[PDB]
Amino acid sequence: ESTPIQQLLEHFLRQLQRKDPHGFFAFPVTDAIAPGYSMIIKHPMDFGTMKDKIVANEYKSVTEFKADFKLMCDNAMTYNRPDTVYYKLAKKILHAGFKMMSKQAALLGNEDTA
Ligand SMILES: COc1cc(-c2cn(C)c(=O)c3cc(C(=N)NC4CCS(=O)(=O)CC4)sc23)ccc1OCC(=O)NCCCCCCOc1cccc2c1C(=O)N([C@H]1CCC(=O)NC1=O)C2=O
Repeated sequence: ESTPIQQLLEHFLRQLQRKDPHGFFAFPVTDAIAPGYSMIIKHPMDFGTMKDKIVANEYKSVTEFKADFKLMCDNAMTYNRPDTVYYKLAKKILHAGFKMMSKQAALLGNEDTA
């Protein structure tokens, strides 16, 4: 009883979460472990929240899903300093994670891999 967009975003979410083996983006960030986050980050986002929107069919497109992934990465680079594991990890997986999802859609339009 699954949905085509569900199965595709479960695949994408799996691929990206492998680039965070310690789960720094697995759960919503709380002020207990990040003082002031509630006040500096107006729209928080995490891998766990994206999974719930997948399960609840709240994504109508791949673009909506990519916006939540970028916002989660952008939040981590706003609230944290550049010399932090959170900034470095969020910078690497944001980029590596966009190309990864772009090269999989791109091979369907290329004459050699279609
Ligand atoms: C690392 O802290 C966290 C960080 C973040 C986070 C995020 N982002 C994005 C951020 O952007 C961000 C920014 C942050 C911040 N404050 N930065 C400052 C830095 C300096 S500045 O830049 O100047 C100012 C700003 S924090 C943060 C968020 C949350 C975090 O979490 C907190 C925490 O500690 N939970 C506790 C949960 C348990 C932890 C250990 C997990 O353990 C488990 C869990 C489940 C199951 C098992 C285990 C386990 O051990 N086992 C063993 C048992 C034995 C066995 O038989 N087998 C096993 O496997 C299990 O079964």
